[PDB]
Amino acid sequence: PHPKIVKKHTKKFKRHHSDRYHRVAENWRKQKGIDSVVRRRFRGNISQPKIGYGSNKKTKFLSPSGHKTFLVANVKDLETLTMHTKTYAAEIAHNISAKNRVVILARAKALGIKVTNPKGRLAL
Amino acid sequence: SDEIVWQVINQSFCSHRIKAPNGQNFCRNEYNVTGLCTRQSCPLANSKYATVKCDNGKLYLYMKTPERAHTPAKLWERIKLSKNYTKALQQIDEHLLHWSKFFRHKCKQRFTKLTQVMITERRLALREEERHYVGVAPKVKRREQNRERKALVAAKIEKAIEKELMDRL
Amino acid sequence: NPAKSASARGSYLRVSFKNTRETAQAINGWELTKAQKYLEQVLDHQRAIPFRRFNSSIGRTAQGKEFGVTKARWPAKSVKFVQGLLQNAAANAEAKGLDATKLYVSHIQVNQAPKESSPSHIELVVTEKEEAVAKA
Amino acid sequence: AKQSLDVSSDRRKARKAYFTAPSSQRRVLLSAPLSKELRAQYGIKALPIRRDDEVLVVRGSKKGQEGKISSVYRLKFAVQVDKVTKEKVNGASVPINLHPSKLVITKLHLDKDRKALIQRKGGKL
Amino acid sequence: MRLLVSCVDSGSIKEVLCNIGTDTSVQSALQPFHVAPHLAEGLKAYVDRMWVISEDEAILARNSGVVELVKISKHLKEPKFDISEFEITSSVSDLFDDAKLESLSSKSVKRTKLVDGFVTLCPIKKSNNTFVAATKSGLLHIIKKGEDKKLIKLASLGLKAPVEFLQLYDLEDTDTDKYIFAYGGEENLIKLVEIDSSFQSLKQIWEAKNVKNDRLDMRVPVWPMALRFLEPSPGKTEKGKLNYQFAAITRWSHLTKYSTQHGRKPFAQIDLLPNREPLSQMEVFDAKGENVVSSLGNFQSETFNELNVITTDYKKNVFKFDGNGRMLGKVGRDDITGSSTYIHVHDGKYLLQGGLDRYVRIFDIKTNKMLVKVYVGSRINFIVMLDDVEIE
RNA sequence: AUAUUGGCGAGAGACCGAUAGCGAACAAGUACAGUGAUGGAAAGAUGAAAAGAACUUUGAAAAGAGAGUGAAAAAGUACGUGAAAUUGUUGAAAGGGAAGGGCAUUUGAUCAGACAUGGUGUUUUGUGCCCUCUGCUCCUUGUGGGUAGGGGACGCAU
RNA sequence: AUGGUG
RNA sequence: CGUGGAGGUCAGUGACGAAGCCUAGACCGUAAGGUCGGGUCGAACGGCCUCUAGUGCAGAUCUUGGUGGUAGUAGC
Repeated sequence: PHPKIVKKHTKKFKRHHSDRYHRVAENWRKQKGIDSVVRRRFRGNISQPKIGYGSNKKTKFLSPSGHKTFLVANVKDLETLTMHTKTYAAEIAHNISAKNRVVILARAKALGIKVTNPKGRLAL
Repeated sequence: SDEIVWQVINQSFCSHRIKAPNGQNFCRNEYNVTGLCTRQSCPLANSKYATVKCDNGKLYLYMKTPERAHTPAKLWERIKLSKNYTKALQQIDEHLLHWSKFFRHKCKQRFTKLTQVMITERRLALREEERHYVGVAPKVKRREQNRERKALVAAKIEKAIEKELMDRL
Repeated sequence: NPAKSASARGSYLRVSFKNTRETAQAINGWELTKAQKYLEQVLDHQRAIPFRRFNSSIGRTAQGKEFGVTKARWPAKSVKFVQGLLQNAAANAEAKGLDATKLYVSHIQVNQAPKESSPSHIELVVTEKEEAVAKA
Repeated sequence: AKQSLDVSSDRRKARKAYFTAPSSQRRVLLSAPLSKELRAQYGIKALPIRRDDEVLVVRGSKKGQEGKISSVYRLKFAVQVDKVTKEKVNGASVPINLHPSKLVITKLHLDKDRKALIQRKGGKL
Repeated sequence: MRLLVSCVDSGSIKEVLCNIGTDTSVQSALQPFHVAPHLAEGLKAYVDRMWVISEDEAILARNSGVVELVKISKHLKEPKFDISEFEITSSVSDLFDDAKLESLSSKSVKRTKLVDGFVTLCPIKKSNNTFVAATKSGLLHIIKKGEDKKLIKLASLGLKAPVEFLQLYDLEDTDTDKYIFAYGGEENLIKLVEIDSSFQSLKQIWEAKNVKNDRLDMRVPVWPMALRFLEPSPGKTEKGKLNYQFAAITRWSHLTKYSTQHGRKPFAQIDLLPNREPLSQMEVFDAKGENVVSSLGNFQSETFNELNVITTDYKKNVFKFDGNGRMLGKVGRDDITGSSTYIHVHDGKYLLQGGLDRYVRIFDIKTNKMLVKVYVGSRINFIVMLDDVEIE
């Protein structure tokens, strides 16, 4: 197995005053106003991003179920994962058709790789 | 000489390399052990190398050396390998002799994995005849929904019921 | 339920959005012919039609005692158009074969149009209320 | 490839020249393939279509239907084959247009300029 | 035309009468003259197989386990044409055994129980009254019709059961007297058995053995569905070995081309289709509508490359292949809606068709156009082309 | 030899793609305004094909409904895609003195939640790439591949 | 500033 | 990190639905951003290695367009 996966901070950072205005969006950006409250970090305001939140190099990039993620298109591509079924799990880039997915599926169970997003575009 | 061919492969691109979202970058070459193009697994800069690979038959150990380096059409030598996992492993660490530890350690593994793969695929060949996957194109959807809606709309569905009941009376 | 229902639509009317709005809202849920009765009674200066929204310059008036409001009005233009809508909705209804005794207005809507007037788009789906909707 | 300096490969040109082309030129842009028995028969391949002759439909929803052209419409780059018919629900019957490349010619209508035409390219008859 | 079609619903035999070009799908096209049920004995007794040596004489194989015999004559109708009346002169009854099958119904992958029925009915020889009638269960009823006008039972013989298909090798001549069958079935390799006109003696002269294990080091299944002989192979005729050539279809879509002189393995086993598509029946046609075949169907020529075959699935499709397997193409692709139960090349230039769809269809080989389509309103398992007729 | 934004034709672009590029991709020096010199806009896209909605119906009406055409009217000359602001309806939820944000749970709703279904053996039994005969073939000629036939009892199935 | 319309 | 175009390369993906837009779905990044699941849609588009720019928005009594409150108000 793996260590226990700890995010250190699980809440997406929002841009100051994002909600009070639409002409402002939700993608974090800095505050350069030297008067501003969010820049000088007054109590009770939003939390900047800062390096200390950087996660644990051991479990970094790990999806929760414990694997990592690797993004495949055709079967010839997932054959690179014959070795690592214990670390990487592979999922199927969105534009793949419903014709080839089912192929990546069957062959991806034979190899015994975990596909994070099966059930995409496939009924029974 | 080889270290250069590496460094060229480590700055310019290989035709084949992947760069997964985390920092590490696969090597999709058909012939390699471990599938990560790094100094010691990238078949293009080694000049001495050995892997295991399925033919659709059993698992041929492919080997190369420096001497056929210039004669690619035939460079990889090839060996078959037994159906005795035990005897196999003995064949593998047999042919590899003073080949360094890397290839015995790893080649053995690729054998183990592909064997297991075979066994699975053999199981799955025998299973669950039922409920195949199927896709449905989008306009198939749209068509079905609408035509259905109109189907119901066309049938006022009580007039049938009552008229059938006046019938039964 | 569409199977038992009738739809009338109107669009690109030239009215006031606000008046048409309310005068549409007032009848939501009413039985058909009691609705026509209403619009009739309200076009002749008997029982005016309450405005819960736009109350500026609206004189206090007694008859609004039915709805909980002292404010109402006798708009001419609106109840004409919605009146007709109820007409053709009744036509669509009858040629459908529906039942005017169950028939009430299940949905009514108005919403704005291009442009400076304030034209409108109206939608009403009457339906015949059925006794005994659902077991379970 | 393009060797001759004075031909031009621009997409936008050749589009323009294709949609401005005058009815003379819209004659020859309508060349349609003769069927195989004709390919050997008159010793040739494809010849500009005219009005009266008989043609067979290979591609398109019309497959297997064939007829003799009613009119040929050089403005809309079409040909209206007889008895290939839409019916607007009022029973009126509008000819389906068929672009000629997708047609094969069964029966010619041989005229003296079809004779000398078939002769200029080397067809024997 | 005049044709016969076995109606599975009532267990009867319809006769169909009409021109080339017929369709019932629309009021426009020309119409069938006549369709008739005859001798409808019920769902048990529906006709398993049918053979007509000469126009009046047609033998019934009847799923009740009963062989009957049919005298045919034309008579006035009710333009102009004639029809016939169908009444049974001779019979021999209860020819099946179910229980022996039922004991193996567990091993097979098929459905529930396994009915006994006739998997072959035909003449021997090609000038002879003899008939070799086969059962699922392995029982071989060999019955020559005596000149007494009556059918008589010559023998009942054993096989290694069940028996899915059986074939007589007539390509040599009528004379040599010593008859070769090839038969096969469930997990049952192809087997060459021989029989004397003493008709009590069958020795198994040859048996195939399966191809080597497949890609997965697993074992390819064994299910030969159908077998058609060729000539012996030219060249140096070799020590100890029968000279024959023949080719067989498996459920598993394997085309299998056997040459004895080579040995016991098939020298070509080639899957026609992706992933184990189940097939059925067979026909050997030729490109030009030509007649290349014996009267029981064995193709006549000594090289496979000259072979072309028609094979069906269990769904709709009907395919045309070469000896190599490269598909020539579908037939009735845009038409057939259902399992195509029966196909028989006729005169090399025609194609019989019929099945669960309930349209009897007739297609042309080289043009690949549907000539005739008739709605009998019944599942029909079998078809025979009677006299091609004029229409008055 | 040089000059060249005008003309008259050509060929091209690591150029711009409808607020860009000419001011103008469209009935642009057009409509327009000014007494006059002059100033000068906006505006591209149905579809494969008009098959641009027969026919019945309410209504004088503008429009609507039933009904069809098309692969799609969820493409109807307002026509590819259809965003936000802003508005209507239906439902949720709180509110009577405020909304919004931060840390944390609560309650409601709500959604996700494996074609996991084996492994290690032990035995019974067929088959064959196993055994034993008999070959054949290509070349990097080596502790190698590929392949056939007759038989018999290590992988596979049971 | 140049040259123009009133 | 992201945007427009270019030179390679994935024998990349794509009418079995590319882009785009919606999303009270999920995961990943500390963040810039990224990647998948539904939904609508119809024809092109993306990842790695490098080049080149008309390349990143909340503001400018910003420009152009669309909308509102003001309000069915003052009023005719």
